[PDB]
Amino acid sequence: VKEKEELIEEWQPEPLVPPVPKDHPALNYNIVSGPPSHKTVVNGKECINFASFNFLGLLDNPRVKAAALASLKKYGVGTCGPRGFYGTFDVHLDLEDRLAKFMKTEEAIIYSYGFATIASAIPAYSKRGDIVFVDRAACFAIQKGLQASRSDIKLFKHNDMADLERLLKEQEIEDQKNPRKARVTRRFIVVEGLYMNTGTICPLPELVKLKYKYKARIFLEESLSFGVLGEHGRGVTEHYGINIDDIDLISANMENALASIGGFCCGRSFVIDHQRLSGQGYCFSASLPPLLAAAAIEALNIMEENPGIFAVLKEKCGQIHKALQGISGLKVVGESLSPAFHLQLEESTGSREQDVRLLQEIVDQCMNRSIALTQARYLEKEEKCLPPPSIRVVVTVEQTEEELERAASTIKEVAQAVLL
Amino acid sequence: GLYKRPFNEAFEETPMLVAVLTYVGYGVLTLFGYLRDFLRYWRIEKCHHATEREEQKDFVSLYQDFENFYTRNLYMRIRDNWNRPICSVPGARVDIMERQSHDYNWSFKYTGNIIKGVINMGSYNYLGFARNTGSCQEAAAKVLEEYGAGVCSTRQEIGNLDKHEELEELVARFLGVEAAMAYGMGFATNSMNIPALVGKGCLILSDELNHASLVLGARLSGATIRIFKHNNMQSLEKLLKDAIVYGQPRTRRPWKKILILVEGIYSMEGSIVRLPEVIALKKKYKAYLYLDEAHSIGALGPTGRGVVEYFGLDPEDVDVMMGTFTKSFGASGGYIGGKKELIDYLRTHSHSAVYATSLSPPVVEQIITSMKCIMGQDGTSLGKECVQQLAENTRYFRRRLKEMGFIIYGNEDSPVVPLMLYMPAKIGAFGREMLKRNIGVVVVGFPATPIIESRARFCLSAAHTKEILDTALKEIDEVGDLLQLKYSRHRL
Amino acid sequence: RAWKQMSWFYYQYLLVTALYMLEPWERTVFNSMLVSIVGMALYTGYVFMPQHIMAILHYFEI
Amino acid sequence: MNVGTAHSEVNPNTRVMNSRGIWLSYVLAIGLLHIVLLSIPFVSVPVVWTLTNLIHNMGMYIFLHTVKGTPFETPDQGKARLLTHWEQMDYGVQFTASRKFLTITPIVLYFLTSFYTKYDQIHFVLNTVSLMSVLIPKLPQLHGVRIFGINKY
Repeated sequence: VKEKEELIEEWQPEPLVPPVPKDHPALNYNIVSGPPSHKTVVNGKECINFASFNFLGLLDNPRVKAAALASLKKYGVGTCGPRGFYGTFDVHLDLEDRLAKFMKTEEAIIYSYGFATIASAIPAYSKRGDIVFVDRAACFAIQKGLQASRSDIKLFKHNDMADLERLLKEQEIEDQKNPRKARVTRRFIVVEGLYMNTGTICPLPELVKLKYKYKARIFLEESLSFGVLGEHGRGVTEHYGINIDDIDLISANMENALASIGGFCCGRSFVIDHQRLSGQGYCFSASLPPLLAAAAIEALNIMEENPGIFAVLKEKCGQIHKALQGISGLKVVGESLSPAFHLQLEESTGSREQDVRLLQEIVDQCMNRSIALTQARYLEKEEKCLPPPSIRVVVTVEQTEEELERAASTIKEVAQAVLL
Repeated sequence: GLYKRPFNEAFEETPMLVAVLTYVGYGVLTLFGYLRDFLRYWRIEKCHHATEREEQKDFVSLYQDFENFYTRNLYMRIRDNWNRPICSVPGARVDIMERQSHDYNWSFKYTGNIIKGVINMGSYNYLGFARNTGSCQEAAAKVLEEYGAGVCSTRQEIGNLDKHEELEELVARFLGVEAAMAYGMGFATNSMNIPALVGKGCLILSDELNHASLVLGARLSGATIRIFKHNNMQSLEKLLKDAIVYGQPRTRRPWKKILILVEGIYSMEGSIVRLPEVIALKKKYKAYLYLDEAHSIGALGPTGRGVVEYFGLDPEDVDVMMGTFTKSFGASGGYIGGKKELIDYLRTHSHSAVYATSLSPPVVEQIITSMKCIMGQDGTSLGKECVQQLAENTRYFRRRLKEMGFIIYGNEDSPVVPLMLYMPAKIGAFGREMLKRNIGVVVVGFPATPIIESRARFCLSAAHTKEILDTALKEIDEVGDLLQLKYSRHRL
Repeated sequence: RAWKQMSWFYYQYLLVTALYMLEPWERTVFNSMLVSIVGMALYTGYVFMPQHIMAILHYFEI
Repeated sequence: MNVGTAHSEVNPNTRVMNSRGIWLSYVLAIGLLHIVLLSIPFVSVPVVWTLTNLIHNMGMYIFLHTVKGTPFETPDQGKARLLTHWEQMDYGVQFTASRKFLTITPIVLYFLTSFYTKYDQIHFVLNTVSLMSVLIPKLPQLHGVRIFGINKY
């Protein structure tokens, strides 16, 4: 008993949180003295917004605010319960119907948080023993979804189909070795329509052909491409013309384009109806507040009323991407079609901290010059494939042509001065 | 540790006859489910289920049929109790849209008629802050007109606002801790911040009745998880002793950390955690404490600071103080409070701080107004009246239900009243009969609970008046006479 | 009055045996099986077992 | 209802055998099966007991050792799609009051039926082969092993 006693006494626990160095740039938060919008004020400095994922400029639209106000007067702010227990409103069903009709699909399910959407959708279908072929440049939400599931994860090179065919063929060899296990193992391919980390689009037709050739289902993430790509802005499927029925599950969030909190998944009833009972973020959490749902519905109505805003956004992205080419020390990473792309250092020095510091100097000098920029933030020790540090450039239909040219110019002089 | 006031809780045992009848019912359901599956497989009876497309018929089947067994054979029969749509503010009285099914709950069609004035015992508004007309609604409307609805970026990026900082300092003052941080979802709070605090090589000790968010957060981090029995400090003490002594299983080394995840009030069980003894044990064995206060932050306490005020303890003893604004304050969200160093570490290393969109501005305005009303900064006496009314309603409802002969779980103070039904058919019968008499309740079944124990939970509120409670109690008495639901040996 | 009491007893039988949730044809299948078993039991008791229990019941009735 | 709403167990199945009144219900079920068998007129008492033992052992084998998985979707991401119910019980702890009771009761039924069958040879071989069929899997050595690849997948 006594030896147990001082065994208890001698043990000493590590502190709960490690001692944090104050040098962390993420420690200091930018404080916005008002709504984040065009002509915002950041850190007391008037600026033009180039960092907020507001592509269509629906955040400040009076119609959206009026609809939200009416719904707020009708219901209030809180739902006070899960969807199972008196938390379902008529606005939720209306929004789900509207999303299903907009995406030309049988059914849709809405979660109250963008991260939880995919982080709960992926574990619902992929269980232990299954095989998931996921791109290397997959966002953190997808990675946490794949970690919550216990399936075997196989990574392939970004937007590279030779590596995908190679992995699929090795899986077919292992299939030939043992058919009994092969009959009970499911194969999934998780990709993103417009990658956030790299700003590059994905090859859907090749993916569909590989699906039908190798009997592997397809899950698609359309966070960035939901409201920006296609003639009617229905995603990357409309961009390529691919039939939406080929893609099994399509997930997105309402925060970026629709400008309200939440997220959703769309598909056939066969796949969607499972998440109502097995999606953890859906079953064990309160529903979306009614005012946000009404704002999303009004944003959908505006997006359906006129489809030219997507073309305006496309031409602005083309102009700014063409203009930003030719910087001395900064290289543009992404595509012309992408609204949000990156600027990285052409010559990378050994230390990541000093690269981050250099990009921060560029960002600060731009902010003093009335251009509000940001820098992509990552969890270094958590990410499976950590991207290089970069300055994020985001394009919105509100920004006029002259403002885009001034932004490109100002970034040019600031970058040349800083790298010199 | 010792209790300044008595700690009363009762968990009556199931009568043996009721247990035998429960198993009879479940056996009948299992046999008829197997028969129905046999009929459907041979296409003798057409199945009302969606089927995969013809182009994918040669793919491996997406689902395993046996996993859906309880969904088709038992859940579908009584599916009409759950997912009831509403079309009104979830106050003391709610309006429920009516739906009818002609194929035995496989598909639902909404008739025009809507039920009005249903007594609401399923919503979570403890202090009655869910009003469509009030001061909070006006402030929220003003901030909605100014800031718009929702933000389009992340906190570490341009998405941080001044309203969020104001809310964080107000929360820090409210709880009594040095610092606090706010998140846009209560589930995401745990799921995204338990992994940051604890990693591989550390131990997590979980209760038997932890919420799904706490269990998911524990799973995502690589720590070892060991489960002690519900409110059994003998089990907690034994687990702490063995964990400190024997060390890691594969290579007997000291644990880096030991974290104890507990909750203030358990909603289904109705019980309140024995906080003084947990604090004593964590002080003796040098283990950290994570306290989820979703259900107790508004309901419990003389003024409403939570379980720590209810017991009269010191907030500085609790290492991490989680909480949710959905239940009591009437707006969606979540928070964690603690030391300034902890909060700064979370501000830098929280998953939702880096990747997830921050909270909507009108919601933070509603939270600010509600919390100021609770602590009385506005000067209006609404702060004390809501808490006092909640306590009075809780005591009256629990006492008068116990004196009718029902079996009830949990402490006398907790504002959640789980009545026990014990039989699978009585779940659906109770739900339908209570709805027929204009009372809305929540019922749970076998996969959720222990097999013998099936219950219906009542969530009391400060909005319920004496007349409403008396009406509900007379209706509950009539139903209990009809369904024979008074299994209490001590009282009749 | 007896009809209402018998209806209540049948209601309790449905609730206890979980027949309250089964479809009508399943109820009929279960009822037919039960009555068949009861009939076979009484007939087998009458053929082989002595009727002393029947005599006891008759004496109790008197 | 959803798994995990009112308890933190990933697999409720493992504890259904330790619940309250389950043993008495099992015994009453065996007794009811025996009485239903006695209800048949032409059948004789020794073959009644043989039928009781055979039907009990067949059903118990089907449920405990044949059907594998969980009837409800479980949030542990499929620990036990391959495991049978006997392997699932108590998370693989090899001895337990429930396991001891479940493995003891067939032997008691065998002794009773051997007494009432007048010790006949045909009935003895039938009852003993049935008892061996039930009792062989209960051995701790035969945990998660499929002979000739039957019911592995």
